[PDB]
Amino acid sequence: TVAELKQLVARPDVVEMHDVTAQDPKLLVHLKATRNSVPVPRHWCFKRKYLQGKRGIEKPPFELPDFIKRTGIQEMREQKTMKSKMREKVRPKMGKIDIDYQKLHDAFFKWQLTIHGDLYYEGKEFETRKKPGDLSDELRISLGMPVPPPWLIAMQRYGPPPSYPNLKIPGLNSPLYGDVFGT
Amino acid sequence: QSKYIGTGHADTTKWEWLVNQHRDSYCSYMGHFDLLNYFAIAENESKARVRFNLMEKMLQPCGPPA
Amino acid sequence: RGAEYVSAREWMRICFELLELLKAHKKAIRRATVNTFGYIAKAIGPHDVLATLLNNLKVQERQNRVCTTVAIAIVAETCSPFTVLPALMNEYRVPELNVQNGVLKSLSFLFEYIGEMGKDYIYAVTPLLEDALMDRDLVHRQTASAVVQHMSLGVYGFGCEDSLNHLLNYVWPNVFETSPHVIQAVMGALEGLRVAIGPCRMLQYCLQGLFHPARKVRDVYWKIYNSIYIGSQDALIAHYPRIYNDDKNTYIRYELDYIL
Amino acid sequence: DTKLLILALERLKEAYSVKSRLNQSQREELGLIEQAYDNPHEALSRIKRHLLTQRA
Amino acid sequence: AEKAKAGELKVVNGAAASDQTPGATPKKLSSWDQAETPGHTPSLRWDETPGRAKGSETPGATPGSKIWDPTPSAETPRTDRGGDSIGETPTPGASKRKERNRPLSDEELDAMFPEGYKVLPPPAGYVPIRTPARKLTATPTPLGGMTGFHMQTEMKSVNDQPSGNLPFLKPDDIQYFDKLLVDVDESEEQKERKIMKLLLKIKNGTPPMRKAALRQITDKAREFGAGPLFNQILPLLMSPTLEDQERHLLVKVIDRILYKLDDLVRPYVHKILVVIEPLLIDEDYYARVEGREIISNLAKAAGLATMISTMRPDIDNMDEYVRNTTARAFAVVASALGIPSLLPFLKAVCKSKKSWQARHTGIKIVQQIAILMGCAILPHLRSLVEIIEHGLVDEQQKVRTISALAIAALAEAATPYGIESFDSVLKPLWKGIRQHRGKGLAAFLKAIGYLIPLMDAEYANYYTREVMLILIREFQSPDEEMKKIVLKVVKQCCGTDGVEANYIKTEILPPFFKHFWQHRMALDRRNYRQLVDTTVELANKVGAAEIISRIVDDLKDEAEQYRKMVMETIEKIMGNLGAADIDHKLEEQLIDGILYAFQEQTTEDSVMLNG
Amino acid sequence: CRRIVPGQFLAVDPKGRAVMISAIEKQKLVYILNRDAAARLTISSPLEAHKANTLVYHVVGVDVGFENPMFACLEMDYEEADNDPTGEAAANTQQTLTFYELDLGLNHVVR
Amino acid sequence: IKGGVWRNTEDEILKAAVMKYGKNQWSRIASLLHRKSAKQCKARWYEWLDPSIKKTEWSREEEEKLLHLAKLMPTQWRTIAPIIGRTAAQCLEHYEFLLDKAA
Amino acid sequence: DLIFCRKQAGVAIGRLCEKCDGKCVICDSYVRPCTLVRICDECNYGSYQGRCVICGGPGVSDAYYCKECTIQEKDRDGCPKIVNLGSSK
RNA sequence: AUGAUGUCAUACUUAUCCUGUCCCUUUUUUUUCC
Ligand SMILES: [Zn+2]
Ligand SMILES: [Zn+2]
Ligand SMILES: [Zn+2]
Repeated sequence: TVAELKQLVARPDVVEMHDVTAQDPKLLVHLKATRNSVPVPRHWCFKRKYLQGKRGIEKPPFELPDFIKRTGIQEMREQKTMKSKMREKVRPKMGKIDIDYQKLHDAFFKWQLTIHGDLYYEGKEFETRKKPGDLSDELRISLGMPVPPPWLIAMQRYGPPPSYPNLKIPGLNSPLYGDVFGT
Repeated sequence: QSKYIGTGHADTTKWEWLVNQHRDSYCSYMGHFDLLNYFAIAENESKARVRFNLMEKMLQPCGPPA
Repeated sequence: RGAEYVSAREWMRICFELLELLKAHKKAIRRATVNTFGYIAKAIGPHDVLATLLNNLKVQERQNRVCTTVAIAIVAETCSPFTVLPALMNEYRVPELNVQNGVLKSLSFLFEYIGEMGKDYIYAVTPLLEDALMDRDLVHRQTASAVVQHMSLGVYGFGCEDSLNHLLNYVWPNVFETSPHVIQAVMGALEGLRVAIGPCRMLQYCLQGLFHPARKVRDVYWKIYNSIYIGSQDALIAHYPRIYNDDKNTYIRYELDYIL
Repeated sequence: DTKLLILALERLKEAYSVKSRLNQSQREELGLIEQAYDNPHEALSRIKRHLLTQRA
Repeated sequence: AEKAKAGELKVVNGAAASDQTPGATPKKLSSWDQAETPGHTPSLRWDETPGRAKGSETPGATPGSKIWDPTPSAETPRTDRGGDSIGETPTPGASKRKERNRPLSDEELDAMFPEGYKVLPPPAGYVPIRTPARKLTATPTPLGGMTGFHMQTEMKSVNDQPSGNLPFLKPDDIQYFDKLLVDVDESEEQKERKIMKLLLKIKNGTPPMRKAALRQITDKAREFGAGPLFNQILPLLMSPTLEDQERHLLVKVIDRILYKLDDLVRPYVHKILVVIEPLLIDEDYYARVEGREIISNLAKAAGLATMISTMRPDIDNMDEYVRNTTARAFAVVASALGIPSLLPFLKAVCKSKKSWQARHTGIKIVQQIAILMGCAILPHLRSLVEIIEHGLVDEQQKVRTISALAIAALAEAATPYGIESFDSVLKPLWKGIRQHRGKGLAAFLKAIGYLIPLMDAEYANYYTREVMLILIREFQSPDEEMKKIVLKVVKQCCGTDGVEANYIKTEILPPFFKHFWQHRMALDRRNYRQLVDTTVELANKVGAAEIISRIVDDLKDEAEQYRKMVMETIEKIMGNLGAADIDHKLEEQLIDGILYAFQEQTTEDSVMLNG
Repeated sequence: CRRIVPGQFLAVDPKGRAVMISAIEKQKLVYILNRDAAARLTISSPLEAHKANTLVYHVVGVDVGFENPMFACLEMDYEEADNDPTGEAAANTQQTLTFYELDLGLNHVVR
Repeated sequence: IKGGVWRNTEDEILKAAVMKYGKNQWSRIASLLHRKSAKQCKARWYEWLDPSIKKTEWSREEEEKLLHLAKLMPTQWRTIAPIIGRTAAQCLEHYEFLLDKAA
Repeated sequence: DLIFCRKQAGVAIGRLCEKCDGKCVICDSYVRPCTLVRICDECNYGSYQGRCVICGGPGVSDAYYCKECTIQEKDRDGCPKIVNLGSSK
């Protein structure tokens, strides 16, 4: 029974819907809760083959690490008629980049993620790491408060939110630095 | 893979997997002089008698199957 | 050998003529071609000629593009890649996809040839692999994974494992697919990651998948667990967790609990 | 039948016998006639099919 | 166990009841040499050999009497071959008493044509015309007749293969693919045969059609089953007009479908091999490696007992062709399932007392196993020898010849090891070396030849010195088989470290260059190569300047191939021994020879240049 | 240190002809030794004693003067124990002493 | 070798190309497509893709007119086709359809 | 159709022809030749003396393994002389 | 809101391919004469 099977585990929450159909649940219960091991990715039982292009069409093409940006190659790379291309062979010009071998002997020495407890899955990008108590900069600007966000003054009167019951927000039951006024 | 002992597959049982890791642990014990000596220290026996009891426990461990 | 007797202008013309020799139907032709291209890369120096490689239209498949990629590798060796990388990494920006996966290959062969020297550049390539390994289309995951492989063999033992773990995160979801090239790619990937990271972390990702109810997950995680199992079977001993003993069987190994 | 088809094909080949690089359409003609040598019965059946049908 | 002898009389009685087949009986008894080991496996194998029904009856009664005695101390298939040989004796006999045109019977008539056709009389009268037709083929041909045409003005139906595309049909292939031509469509099995014409897409069409078709039929294997496929294939692969490519492609589809189907093919195994065994003997090499591959996949795919019980009746078949190619078949299947599994079968065969042809076959099987397995024979070499040894003394000749030949192949794959395993074989062989005329002699020389490198330089001293005489005398035979054998022999005997130079220099070299160096040899291929090798080794012993010095003058000979031969010979020689031994004048003749020969080149080749 | 990989137990012939190496399970290999033309030691190609599911307690060289060498392998089979749910094969199973015979002429190792 | 079956991609690209460049430049349009020549592009336009071509069932009048004319000028399809306002291949197919369904 | 023979690895040195000369066998690569190839005389014998490990031509050189297959320890398995799934000749 | 069935179609992958290769198919009623 999926009911009583939940009494045999320190963290029975690990047991799930299809878990009761396992060939050896009396073990998998004890494995899945192993100390430092990580969960199985969730993209199965979703038939979508692990990705679609919905959220992936709004992403930037790429952005360089700051160590590579300060170098100055970015502006050097940027157009040509065909006969100019056969002229570019007959004419040819040398040294368009003309990089500083001192600079590219400098950056990656002189100048120059996630822990193990995380794993990526399909749709996850920003959300988990905007929460009750955590907001973005600009919307601070529209709000215009100098370094609580002021409707956590009314989270005093009307009470802690039904939606996020576990809530703590600064100064009330949560005894705050920078942006993040609640956890 | 098959002819390489310890090879697993989707139908692998608990009992077989754990008796595998047992036997492999025992081959490690036979292997490393020190850890063996640690065992001899803790429970007082000869190096010999230790290795002998292990070689007895090679086929059995966990006991009968299911 | 000599290479001084001829002025540079002649050389760069030789380059722009060499570029289309890569249509050869023969492999040895391309061989000598790429090696020469490296030699003249030494005769001149990197930036111009690697730019002339990045000019490539990518127009046909293999038969070949990826030979130009190999030229990017060997060129990156002939003078220090310690110079060259920013140009390439910038050239992943371009919206044209096949050349994006092209420069991914360039990183792959690149680390394959540089070996130890990747103890630094790992960091530089790490976020880009993040962008690539996060999938636009399968070839990204594949090629990027190959990069993770050769990087993973190359850097071994030098203490950079952390970022390789981070990249292993993004590697890990790709485990599931039926496409032969991406699955064998991922296999090579997780093998190199096995040796570099050490088995313990691997196994800590491979535990729960063994007994999972579904057949798929068991097929795969058991394939992986076998790959982890054959090599380094000696070192696995410590990392098998504690598993409680049932009625008919004693699943606790008490030897490890003997305390002086 | 093979006799006839052979003769006609040779005749067609005779116009191009000097064979400079010619052009595209001519290239199609040489390649197609050349095809007719390898698999004659195919060509004969296709021909009789035209003769029985196509009016345009 | 003497009641396994009298018990062999008992088993002979029972199995004989359930007549006269020696093989199955010795296969049964063949489990005795393991005694107390024998087990339920004997029920499995024999299950296929006799009826699987009686199989449980006989094996069960055998274990009872066996266990008790210890304490107290396909048939239709073979029935067809017997009738086949008996009709051969009837017809052959009649002529003494006195082909495909022999008159036929209505059951035989119903045998050829496939399903769904009717026999017609139109009249009884037109039938009487058909009966007088014979008499009137002479009579009415001698009578008035002619044809004419009138000028008058003049519908034309016909069928290619239309649907959408249907790549073209050769004018003959219609017979096979006619069912596709009719356009009746969309109304069970008839639709599976009808859709199975995707074969046609594999045979003829564009390369993409062949690819996609090939996959589509691969994934439908489990669906359609082996029966319909082979039923619709084997005629094509049997076609008299078959191409090279088309053949190879049908071979491919047979492979790819046989990677899947395993238990299914059991009824069709023979029905496959009959077409496939001709692939093993072929001029094309790639055809041969393919054939060996697909028979490997078939035998391993099917069961051992399936193969064995299948292939027996081809052993005694009248034609030797099927016997031979069948021997190579057993070679392939034995490479598949291993020597020890198949041993008792063979060891039973070579002792068969019925007729010699069988033993000839089985021995040939020993050989082709020797060639195929080669170096890997090593473990069972002893048992194999113990089998073959009994044929050397047999009254029939062939069996002796092919036997000793098989010893040769063994020893050649036995390169030096296992000398004592050949041990008991020797003493007869040497004796035979004295008394034989003709091909068998040469064969013995082949065997002994490959043996000598495996002996001890002391025993082989004597024995060798004995062989040298006959070896000398026999240079002169016109037989080219002879010359091949004695050639390679001279290599091994005289390339022995325990042989003295001067003796060769005197006795051998003059006849050697006399008879062996001639324009009969060089034009042939194998004789060319082997000659090159042997001469190279003689140089390796007696030294350089001798051989070269005698063959230089032939650089200037007219024909090419001969010049090519001596040229590559000089090449290898000066490659190994080094040019230091060469004197001055002979060196002038060298350089001039090499330039001169090089100045006339009919073909482009490396031999002259590398030379 | 492995389960199936040799190097564990080590034995050698009194005449030094062939050295036998063995693991704990499944793999027992033999290297044959002969001095070269200069009487300097040359090692042969390996051989294979492989026997499935067989534990090797100890391996000791055996003395046969100028013979086909012998080897004493202590063995036991657990395949009886794995297929016996009762646990009878845990008892009533005696370790098999087997002498392998190397054979130079046949150049393999037969039980 | 160039010849083959027409593809929706090639056919739509042919639509766009004809729209942009104009009717009289064929070599320019054949340049964009692969495995097709200029003649084939032109005849493919005027035979089928051309919007002025009428693709639909034949009315009774068109059948009367087609049959009458075909009995008037036997086997001449390129003369008749403009008179009835249909493509030569089309009115051919329809004629063999009228004799086919007529018996 | 084409797969390893995987017979026990002997002391015989590997032999590659013109074509295969530079390739590390398993990784298919030309990079970092380091260690040496060993195959059994069961795979290498006779007409196979100095034969290519692959195509069946005369060996002009000896195969060297990469460093990649070195650390992954694949060079220690059965003799990597490819056999076609017919015979080897 | 991506299941199944279709011989539509296009991209793409594998430093795969394109030059290697003929060598044991030699099978027959034994039959080379100072
Ligand atoms: Zn081998
Ligand atoms: Zn090769
Ligand atoms: Zn490698």
